[PDB]
Amino acid sequence: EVKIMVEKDPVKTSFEKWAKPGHFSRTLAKGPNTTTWIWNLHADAHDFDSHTNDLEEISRKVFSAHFGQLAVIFIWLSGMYFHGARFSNYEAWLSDPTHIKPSAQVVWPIVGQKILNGDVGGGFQGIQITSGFFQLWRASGITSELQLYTTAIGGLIFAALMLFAGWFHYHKAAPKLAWFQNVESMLNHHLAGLLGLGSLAWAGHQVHVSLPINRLLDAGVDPKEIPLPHEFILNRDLLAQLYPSFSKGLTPFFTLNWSEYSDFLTFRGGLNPVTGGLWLTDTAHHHLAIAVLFLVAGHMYRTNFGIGHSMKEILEAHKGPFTGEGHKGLYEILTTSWHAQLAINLAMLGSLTIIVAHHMYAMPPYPYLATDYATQLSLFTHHMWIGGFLVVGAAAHAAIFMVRDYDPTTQYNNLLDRVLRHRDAIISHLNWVCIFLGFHSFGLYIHNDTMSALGRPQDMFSDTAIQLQPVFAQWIQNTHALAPSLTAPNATASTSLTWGGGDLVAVGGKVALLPIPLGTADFLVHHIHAFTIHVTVLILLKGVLFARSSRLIPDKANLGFRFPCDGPGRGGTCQVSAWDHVFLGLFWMYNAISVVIFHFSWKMQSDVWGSISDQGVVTHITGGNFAQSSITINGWLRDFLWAQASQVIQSYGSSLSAYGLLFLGAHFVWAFSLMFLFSGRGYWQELIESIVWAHNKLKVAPAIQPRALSIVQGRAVGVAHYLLGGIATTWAFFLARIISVG
Amino acid sequence: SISDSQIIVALVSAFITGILALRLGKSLY
Amino acid sequence: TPPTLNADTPAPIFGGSTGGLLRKAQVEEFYVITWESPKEQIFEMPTGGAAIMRSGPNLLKLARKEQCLALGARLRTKFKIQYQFYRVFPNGEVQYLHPKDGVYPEKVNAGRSPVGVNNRSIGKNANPAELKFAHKQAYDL
Amino acid sequence: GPKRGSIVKVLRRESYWFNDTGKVVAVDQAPGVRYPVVVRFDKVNYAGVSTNNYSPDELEAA
Amino acid sequence: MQDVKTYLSTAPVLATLWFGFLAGLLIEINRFFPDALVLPL
Amino acid sequence: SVYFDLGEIDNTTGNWDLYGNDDPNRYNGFQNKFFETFAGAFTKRGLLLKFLVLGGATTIGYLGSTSSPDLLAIKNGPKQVPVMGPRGRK
Amino acid sequence: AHSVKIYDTCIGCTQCVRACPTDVLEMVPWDGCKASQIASAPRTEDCVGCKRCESACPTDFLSVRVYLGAETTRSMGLAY
Amino acid sequence: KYQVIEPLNGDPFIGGFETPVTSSPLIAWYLSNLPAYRTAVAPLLRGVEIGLAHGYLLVGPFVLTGPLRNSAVRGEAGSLAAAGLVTILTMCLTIYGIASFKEGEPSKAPSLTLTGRQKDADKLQTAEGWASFTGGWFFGGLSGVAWAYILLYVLNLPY
Amino acid sequence: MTASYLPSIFVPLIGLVFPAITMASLFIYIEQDE
Ligand code: CLA
Ligand code: CLA
Ligand code: CLA
Ligand code: CLA
Repeated sequence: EVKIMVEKDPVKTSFEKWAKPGHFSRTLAKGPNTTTWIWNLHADAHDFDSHTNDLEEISRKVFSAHFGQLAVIFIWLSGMYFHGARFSNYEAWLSDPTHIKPSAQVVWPIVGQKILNGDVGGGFQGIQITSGFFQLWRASGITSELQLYTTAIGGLIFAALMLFAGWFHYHKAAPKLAWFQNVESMLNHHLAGLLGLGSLAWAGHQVHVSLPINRLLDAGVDPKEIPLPHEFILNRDLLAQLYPSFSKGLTPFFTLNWSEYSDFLTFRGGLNPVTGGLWLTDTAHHHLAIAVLFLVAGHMYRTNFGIGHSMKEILEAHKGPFTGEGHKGLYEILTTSWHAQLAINLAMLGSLTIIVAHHMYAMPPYPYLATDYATQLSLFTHHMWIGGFLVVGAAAHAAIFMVRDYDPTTQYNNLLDRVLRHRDAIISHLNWVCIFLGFHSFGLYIHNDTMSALGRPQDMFSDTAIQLQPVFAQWIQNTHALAPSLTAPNATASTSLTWGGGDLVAVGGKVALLPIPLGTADFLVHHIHAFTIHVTVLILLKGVLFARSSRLIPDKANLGFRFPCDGPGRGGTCQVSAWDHVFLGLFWMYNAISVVIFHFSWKMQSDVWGSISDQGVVTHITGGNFAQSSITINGWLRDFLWAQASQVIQSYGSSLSAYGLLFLGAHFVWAFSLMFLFSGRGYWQELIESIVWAHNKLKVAPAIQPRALSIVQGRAVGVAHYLLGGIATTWAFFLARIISVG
Repeated sequence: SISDSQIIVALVSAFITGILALRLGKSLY
Repeated sequence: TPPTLNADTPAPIFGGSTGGLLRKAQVEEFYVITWESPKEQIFEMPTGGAAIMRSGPNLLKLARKEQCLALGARLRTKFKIQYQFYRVFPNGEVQYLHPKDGVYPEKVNAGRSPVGVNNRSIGKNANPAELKFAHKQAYDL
Repeated sequence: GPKRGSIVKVLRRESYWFNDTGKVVAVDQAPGVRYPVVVRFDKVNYAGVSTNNYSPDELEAA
Repeated sequence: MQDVKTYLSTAPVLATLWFGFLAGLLIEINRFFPDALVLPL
Repeated sequence: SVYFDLGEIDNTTGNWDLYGNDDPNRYNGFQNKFFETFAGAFTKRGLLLKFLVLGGATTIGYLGSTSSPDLLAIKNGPKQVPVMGPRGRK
Repeated sequence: AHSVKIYDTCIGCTQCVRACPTDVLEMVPWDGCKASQIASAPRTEDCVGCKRCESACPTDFLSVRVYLGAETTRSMGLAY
Repeated sequence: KYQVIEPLNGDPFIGGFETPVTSSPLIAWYLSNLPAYRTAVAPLLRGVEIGLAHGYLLVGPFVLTGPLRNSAVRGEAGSLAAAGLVTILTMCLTIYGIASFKEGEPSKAPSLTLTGRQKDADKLQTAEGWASFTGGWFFGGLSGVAWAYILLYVLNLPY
Repeated sequence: MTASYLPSIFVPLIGLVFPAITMASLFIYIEQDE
């Protein structure tokens, strides 16, 4: 049944298809009559399922493209490591991580840009990075530039390797469709092999090299006197000097008496009191448990060895009264369509990125991470944006599947059919709840603004006037604050310091974390978050459901997934496809994520961070003005935008000048997007004729006739420039603020 | 209009002008 | 040709939907489409979802005309099935529309009159500045 | 009308190829055809087509 | 080898080669003749 | 088994009344008589719209004019000294 | 209620009537182009303004022209 | 209990479903026994009942959260605001009745039951029917606001 | 201000009553088929 399947040498490697630019699609392989050929070439350059029709070639192309992407990622990683090795103040940072700003990039002195190499400390001059790579290397046990150089080379090797594979499995030994379809063995190997063995190997590295080196770094010894990471491998006695449990050998693990490993396999909440990060003796135990979890979970599905589940008997068995014929006919969907898999994978990966961004700020896993505010803010914002993009991509690919892979002749299996058969109800109720949330979230802010404007603050929705204390979040905080005493007797402390329990921790001045309060100003913004998320789901789900047909256009699936409009008739049918719904949902995703990152920035600078002095007095950065000034839009205008934007604007003539330049650059790009977002193709196509006339008058008429951008490319360009401008503006503002004041 | 009757004069004159505008609008329609 | 007459043929099997008729169908026109099939297949409904048509005669009532034409084109192209559809008023006055003379509007046919045909090239119409204070537009001439 | 393979320049005021040249393909010699001349151009229009038919009195420059 | 030359004769490759050569030229000139505001000729 | 007909056209267009209580009387006859003799003259819509507009006009008039000093803030006027002009104005 | 027009340049491609999703355009005998065919719009009372007709005629400029006029229920494409 | 979802009246070609929410014995009974759906009763009585209920419920969100919710005139201002809202709604109902109903049309209401019984349409969808409904609603709303104020800010039994 | 009781008479009669009656009149004129 399950076996290796390969077709020897299916495509001769050559340069013939390389000289003919358009070769994948026959419609544009002929040549560029007009200039709307250069555009759609790059447009459908990666539309593998559009060039051909057989799943086999599509799957082979997908495989090789994955290999190329992995090679590019490996080149990126090797470059980051080589820069940390050659142009970084890492060794100087290790001797004083609380007074040396990280930096791993230097600039050539050519045109006066030399001043971008600011004084970061340690006798170095370069741009201050915020990737958090220094903390990651300190937590990994890396303690010398040499140990970076090597791994850089290592990465490069893998890069080449990946490229080789990418060529091989398309040109010498490419599989056939029947091989990719074995999803049972694929999941078996990704659970047991990739995640399980990977976690086990990292737990091994931790428990062997990362624990003793980091412990000796916490004891205050010089990073040069620390023995090399192999002196703890060929000397169990030198390692047992810190964790004497190693003196007991590998015997406790095999006699099930491994409760004596409590030295390096701990269960302790809170953060390390000197590094402001998690206990590596805890993360080692965590990885050791996760590894065996994924390993025993990688034996569920059936292969050619008789035992195991089959993910078709599992599906059909779930078929209730309310839901027609259950999950029947879904195993046929997710093994004969690459899009219905990409949708689920993108949705789950985006949600997981959001979970990661929420967890890492609250439980700092790297030493001296919660101290460096710039890194902790960038790692939140970047990951939030990535997740917000991935979820919209999931929506788009679900729409694509519904448009050109769905068919009813087999989808009489009343689960997808049933949800398709009450879309007019799903979207109606989602619309109503969106309206309700929008009103009961934004009208409260408008109320507060009008009251504070009418000289009557006593009628506001503040924490002094009518209160809206979120009781459920407070109860959850109080419940997790008491867990290490009742509902977690073995855990020494709560999982995080953000819960109301616990106390403050300092890393030499600046504060790392403390219990976070929750008042009305948090109630309002959480409801605003819910409202924006709901509107985004509304747009995307409406597009996905009405991707096939609607009352307006009953044969929309014949038109396709991507098309501008079905005429100016029926009153007007502009922006009626699913691609246009993704276009419209990108802006609301941008809105939502921008509000989230503003929330996080202000709340952290106001109620979390700061610099404590002796006797315990702690003064936050802004001064705790979030609970009172964030209830009115004017407060977000002056106390957040106007006030905090005072660092970037006056950064000229300093090491933070590039942020001040990119502020205005991103403003220009954002405003430039409006030219494409507001205008239309006809005006520009007409205007181009009056320029072609002047060209013909002087015999400079090009042979590739200059047509204007299509109605869909205009929208694509507009949304791309809009997102670039907005995100780059927020990037520059956030960095120029937090680098100087954090 | 620091006086009192002058406000009443203004009001009644505005009312006459309103009736005139009403007749004009009716004629325009 | 004598237009075909409606009957009480059965309807395709369908579990329901929220994209069916509305109040427009009881205070104004509504449409109904019929066809003949040799077996029992699964066809996609122009209102969302799938339905199994029955052998022999079938009759389906919809809410617009474009829905009927879409479904009929899909039939004629994928299943090779010929069809007709009517329009029914509130007072039960059936009107026969699509195969008005039996032959579909693509193939030529005798006994057909030309409507809206102008005996000139499109770029010859007079300007809209001579026919002012005269409701002839530019092209009805 | 004109000869085959002859290069003629258009005069149709509402033509994409107005004041442009093209070589005749084959003029139909039926009795009642209103636009018999068929000319193909080396540059497509906004719709993408390059062949079009005109009447003999609507295009001639040689 | 002929198709390699044809590929190197493409628009993006010639564009990037030309713009990179021009960037190198201008960068060298500015590294040797910096802060040029008025032509001393 | 058939879902179309020209005779019973209302069966094949969805004109049913899904919730119809045909009960001709639900309340006490005395209470109904005492409710229709008092809320009966209010039936004349021509003589009710012109009644409502005048009632509301006179109501917001009397309440707008015969207000209280403590209730309203625009009626209590200023009870302090005015701030001065930033350029020495008043 | 929109006004469709068919000028005397139709070469009888029959694509206009194939594309119109309302059964508005139909073929008609008319000698003069090649095959004695021409288009005809008798049912203009059903055109919504789809302009699928104009997007199909491979004539110099066009031979079938739709002019958007008074709006009704049929032309608005409403189903409610 | 086998399959609880059904098309409307067993007809698949109508826009809806007979889910447990719309069609159900308890739900159909509760919805039929509401004054707006009781067909044969005179419109004036239904209007009176509905106005009573609405005017009685409306005094709450006006007295507890107003601009004078912290004064000795606490309840009176809210009751006056409720009366203003009910007279405004009466005016809207009146103009709706004028614009939507003619004095010659028999009835726009449905005539059949769920099983096609030839019953009689609701007299509420007549012009005079809607006029009586509006008058009864005006009276009921005023009386309900007055009774709510009487029970709250004249007598005992706080809440 | 001489009167000082007129602003309490007019803006309630021009921001509340005037729109309330003109919108009703215009709605009756719009939604009628004559
Ligand atoms: C050893 C050299 C070599 C040669 C001569 C060929 C030759 C060929 N390959 Mg092939 N291939 C190779 C290596 C090679 N390949 C490797 C290493 C991989 C793994 C990634 C692939 C994967 C691959 C696939 C999946 C496909 C081909 C196809 C083809 C054929 C057409 C290619 C074409 O015209 O597109 C030329 C394309 C380019 C020049 C684009 C190169 C862009 C690279 C791959 C990515 C660079 C990204 C870079 C980081 C830039 C990022 C953005 C930047 C601007 C910042 C042709 C026979 C296609 C085919 O036969 O289908 C009919 C096809 O579908 N190849
Ligand atoms: C796992 C990730 C993933 C994968 C594999 C794909 C794969 C695909 N997508 Mg997809 N997509 C994704 C994520 C992904 N997408 C996400 C996250 C979104 C939400 C934004 C979308 C939204 C989307 C749409 C709306 C469409 C696709 C389409 C496609 C298909 C053709 C893509 C193509 O030819 O692009 C070619 C690539 C380009 C033309 C590059 C464009 C340049 C980008 C827009 C700008 C990049 C900016 C850069 C970061 C910095 C700018 C500055 C610098 C340039 C100077 C292909 C199957 C298309 C389709 O028809 O599917 C069949 C289509 O219409 N996708
Ligand atoms: C600031 C600009 C702005 C505003 C206010 C809105 C508002 C709205 N958009 Mg939106 N939109 C915008 C820009 C904006 N959009 C842009 C730029 C785009 C392009 C990407 C979109 C794309 C877009 C899509 C694709 C969708 C929306 C939707 C919505 C609605 C969501 C429902 C809701 O929350 O109602 C709450 C409404 C408000 C908070 C508005 C303020 C109301 C005030 C507070 C009340 C005033 C009191 C009283 C009525 C005033 C009387 C005045 C009188 C006395 C004279 C809402 C009406 C969605 C929708 O239709 O869902 C229903 C939807 O699907 N929009
Ligand atoms: C166009 C001219 C104009 C404008 C904009 C205003 C504006 C205002 N007047 Mg006013 N007023 C005007 C002329 C005007 N007045 C004249 C000519 C008189 C003498 C009769 C008065 C006598 C007057 C009094 C006695 C009072 C006001 C008050 C007010 C304020 C509240 C509104 C109100 O109650 O109006 C009420 C308006 C009237 C009773 C008479 C209207 C005057 C003319 C006939 C209206 C002009 C018609 C206009 C051009 C058409 C508009 C068309 C438009 C809808 C498209 C407001 C600032 C009140 C105030 O001070 O509050 C603080 C107040 O008590 N006005």
